[PDB]
Amino acid sequence: SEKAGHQTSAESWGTGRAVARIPRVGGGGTGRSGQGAFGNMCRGGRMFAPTKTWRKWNVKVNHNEKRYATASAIAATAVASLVLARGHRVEKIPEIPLVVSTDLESIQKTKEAVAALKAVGAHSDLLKVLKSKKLRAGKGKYRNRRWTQRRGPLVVYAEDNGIVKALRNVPGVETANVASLNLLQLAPGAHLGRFVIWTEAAFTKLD
Amino acid sequence: HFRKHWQERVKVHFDQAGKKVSRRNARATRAAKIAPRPLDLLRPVVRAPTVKYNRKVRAGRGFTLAEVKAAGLTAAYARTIGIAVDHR
Amino acid sequence: PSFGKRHNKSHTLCNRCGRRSFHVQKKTCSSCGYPAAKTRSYNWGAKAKRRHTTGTGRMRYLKHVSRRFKNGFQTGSASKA
Amino acid sequence: GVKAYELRTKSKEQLASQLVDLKKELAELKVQKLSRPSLPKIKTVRKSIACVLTVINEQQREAVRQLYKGKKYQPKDLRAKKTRALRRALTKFEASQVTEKQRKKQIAFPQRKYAIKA
Amino acid sequence: AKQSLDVSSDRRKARKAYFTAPSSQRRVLLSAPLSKELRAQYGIKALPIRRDDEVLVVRGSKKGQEGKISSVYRLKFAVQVDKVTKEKVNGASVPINLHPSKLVITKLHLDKDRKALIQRKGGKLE
Amino acid sequence: AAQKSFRIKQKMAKAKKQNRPLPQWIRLRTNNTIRYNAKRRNWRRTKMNI
RNA sequence: AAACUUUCAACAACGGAUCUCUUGGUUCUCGCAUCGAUGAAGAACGCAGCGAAAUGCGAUACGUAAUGUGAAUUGCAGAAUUCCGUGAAUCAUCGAAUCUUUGAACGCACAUUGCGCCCCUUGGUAUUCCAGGGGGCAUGCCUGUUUGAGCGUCAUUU
RNA sequence: CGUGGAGGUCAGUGACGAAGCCUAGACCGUAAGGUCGGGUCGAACGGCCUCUAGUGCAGAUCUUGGUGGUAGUAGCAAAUAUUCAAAUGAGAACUUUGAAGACUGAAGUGGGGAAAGGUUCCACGUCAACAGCAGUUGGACGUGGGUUAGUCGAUCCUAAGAGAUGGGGAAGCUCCGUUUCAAAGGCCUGACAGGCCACCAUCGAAAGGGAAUCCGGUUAAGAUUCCGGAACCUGG
RNA sequence: AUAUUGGCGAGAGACCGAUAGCGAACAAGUACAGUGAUGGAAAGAUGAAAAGAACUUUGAAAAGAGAGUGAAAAAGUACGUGAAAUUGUUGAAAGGGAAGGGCAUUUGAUCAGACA
RNA sequence: UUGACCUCAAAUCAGGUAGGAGUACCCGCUGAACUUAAGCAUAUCAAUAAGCGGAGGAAAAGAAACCAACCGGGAUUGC
Ligand SMILES: [Zn+2]
Repeated sequence: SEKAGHQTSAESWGTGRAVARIPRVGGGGTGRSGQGAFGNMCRGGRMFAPTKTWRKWNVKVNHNEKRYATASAIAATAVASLVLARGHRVEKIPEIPLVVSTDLESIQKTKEAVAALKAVGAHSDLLKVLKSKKLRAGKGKYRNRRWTQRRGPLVVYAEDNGIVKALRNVPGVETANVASLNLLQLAPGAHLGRFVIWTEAAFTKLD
Repeated sequence: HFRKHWQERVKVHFDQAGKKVSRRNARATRAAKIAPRPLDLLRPVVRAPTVKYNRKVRAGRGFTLAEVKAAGLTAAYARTIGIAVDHR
Repeated sequence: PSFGKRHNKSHTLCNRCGRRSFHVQKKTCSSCGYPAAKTRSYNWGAKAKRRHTTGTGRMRYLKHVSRRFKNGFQTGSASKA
Repeated sequence: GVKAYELRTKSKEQLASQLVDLKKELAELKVQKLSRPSLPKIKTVRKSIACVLTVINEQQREAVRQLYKGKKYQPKDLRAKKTRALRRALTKFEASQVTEKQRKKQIAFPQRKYAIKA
Repeated sequence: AKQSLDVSSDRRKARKAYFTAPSSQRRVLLSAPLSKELRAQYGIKALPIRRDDEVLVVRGSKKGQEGKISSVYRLKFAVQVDKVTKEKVNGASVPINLHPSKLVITKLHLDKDRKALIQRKGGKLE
Repeated sequence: AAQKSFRIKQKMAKAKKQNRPLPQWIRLRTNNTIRYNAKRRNWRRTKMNI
């Protein structure tokens, strides 16, 4: 608040023997009488840099720089050293960068979607996820940051015909257009190489 | 320029985003209320003042009385039909 | 020893405020301005307003207004579906 | 206990007699209180009284409404209560009241229902 | 997941809306499943609870036991089935608070409203 | 004083009927913190200022 | 040498740090507009079967009736049949209602539960008396009514 | 190096016991600090790349809380002064009773009142606290009981005095003023007409003015109040 | 269209996590002081559930010892974990007007690692 | 004499209304000082805090006695 500690009527005394010049509370009879207030130090006084709303919360970025980063992040996938370092237990599947049918996008069903992914070979990744459900380390638990699970693949979609509502729910998974391409989804923690499953249409549309 | 006590009067447009959504929702609401109409009045072309900008044109306020009469209709029907008017 | 002679009140109760601040030689309260109409609302003291204001006590009527507006200031009874 | 729908049919004199019986019963039970530790039937009694009184004050109100029916200046505690402002303010008809000039205006030149393709 | 704007995803909210909830909502919070026999019978998975129901227990130390409710203590979110008690040292005995998430019914006490309820929830009763 | 006004008598009644400790039967209710009556009073200890 | 003083370990005490929780607080955002002379906000006094407070509440007093829910409340006691049900609960909802003395505060006054005025009605043996019950008596202002004043202008007379 | 939080990561540790804590038990690093074993404990937490901050204490006559020496020390010493037996109970320098001794010595250590206090008044039960010792006692604690009015008093009067309305100022909250630049109010016959009168509010004294009451008895506790008897005042 | 530290109903958080955050997470603008204006706090956690300790015994009682519930009383309403100052008992050691620290070693206690 | 009219009045006249709280935001009125100006004094802090009136869900302002000086623009408000 603007007024922490200001809800006090303290004032300093002058010269004494066991005392300080810190302002003491007026009145009598309640225990806060004669107690100090109005300082960085004192119990139930204010603080130093009473924080404010007008901090520099959101930071500006150049558009070209943002796009440069998206491009590099998408380049990340083709090499697969970065992927196998970051996570993404891929070592069985033959090919990188993956492409699949555009017929994926017509899927309307979680079960069919995950069965497709298991056929393709992301079994290892979606069993890494759904075994890495551990709690949060500290006080995030009671600021609604409670569970934490490792991240999983990303299924690009050129145009949705229900895949997004299939993969909304199974954990680890995200979906994303070719236009939006959330860098926070692609290169998390500034660690390149998220595991990606493109479709034919989206890959063509990337050109 | 802070010798005054500015610290109580500060405006911080966090709500840029929320205002935007409310605004788009208001647009859509007015349009669905106004369902067949185009949500905007036809506004003319006008050539600006202040010789710096005289090359440009600008979508002004309202067309005129005389131009409407040259089209061969009246203001009274224009403002129903979806057309603006300035008179001054 | 000059407090043997304090048995003689200045201040006593107000019928409105119940704070024992009715001054007697002046016939005026000091918290709520009674006899006067306009209740004493002084912005330099914020705790005072915070103590005496709305929300504190019963709100016999005004707690019902939100309910009443929400259901539209209606009259009648139910239909016994 | 007592059930109000049983009572809505009864007459005024039946109601008063029933109630006075309940009052005598209550004054007995308040004496029995001082013998016993406690006597929970007094609760049922003291709310039966309220049921009857509520029914009476409801019925007389409805009769007075039927007396004052279809009329202007019905009494203050039977006008609506709504709020000070939403009494001291304009009605539907009184805001719809508008001069004949603008009536002709809104008649001849109303906002037409149009679109744009062609 | 949550795709709405009027429901909470917050601990400080829902613990309050659990603890300080009325009895009319605790009636529903203290639901219970049914045996798979009764499931095949009635065409329904779960129900609220009632004073006059027979039940069998499936979890806790008191697994295998069964009996009839004597009371439902909603103010502790608990149910007291009789023949499930603990002897005090002094020969007296106590009921046992259980959550009806951890019970299973084998017989009910139906009323008109309960038949209407099962009809409301996909009844196959008879 | 003993030429006391009715309202003085009327607030004295409230003090005299507040000044009882907690009925014991409240001690056993479910989820009770209220163990000692803390707004209790005596007459030489605390004035009431009328 | 014991005792005493002094360092340490274990164990125990004073004391409540740390750790882990947390129906709370702040901040941001969104949506909405609703106090009152038909008597508000607020205060006071009283109310529970067994309570002082918080919460609710007004002599119909932790509440009445209406509706939905459909078998409770719960610390003890007790009504418990009301349980295939015009029906339980400190339920939820709330549209009819009650709302003590007070308060802008309204008959006058109010450090007082004081002092009046009017009217309908009931009782006490009553034309007179006494009491009770019910409803009323503020101020400024507006529109209207009813009633008046003034040689202020004016027409028509002893 | 370390700390609270955040993005990722170790498909990390975790009831077969996380964290924290204790440990003259071990290892590391020059050092900040880390690591390990044992004991206690009972539910979350950490390693690494990066981020962000309310980020690290011996001190501020610092703040809040707690605890020590001093110390079983100073001191409980004004108010003449207490003593013996019995009961109670477990226990008496102290409670109760009884026998003696003293005192206040009537401008009192008496009995009643005012202001103020407000159940302290009385009984029963009872001591963990309070009564700067102790306590079986108590203004302490729990449960209850108890305050009776035509005549005492308030209310009524007005005092110095404050204070409405009229009215006038004041930007205005509200102010000057208290009968004044006011159409202020009610009758008296008597056939809607005649006639007379003159104020001005109201508040302010439980000690001033003022209508009238005594005795005896009565209770655990009150009486010009109740009971028994006997008088009075006012208005009908 | 725009403002909004008040009010009503809702949603979130790189916020605080009981000396922080509103002054208040509990019967808080409550207790309490003041003539009054106004000032103004401290105070969270047993356990899953009281299962909150009947019963035997000592004592006037508090209470203790026993037994007992319970996963544990190393959780007994003085209740989670329960640090430090400070305090006691035991064990070890030392001691003539000082103590503590530093370099090396003796005495005593204590201790990890490897022999394959 | 009687009577239109004007003005001024009284009524527990019929019917109506205003006050007061709240007060973050909003329209007005009145209106300081510390501080700052190496000091000091017009000045700044400030047409602000305090005080007072008055409203709503938004208020206020508003279809020009405008800006301009351009091939002229075109109510208001906000950014
Ligand atoms: Zn007052």
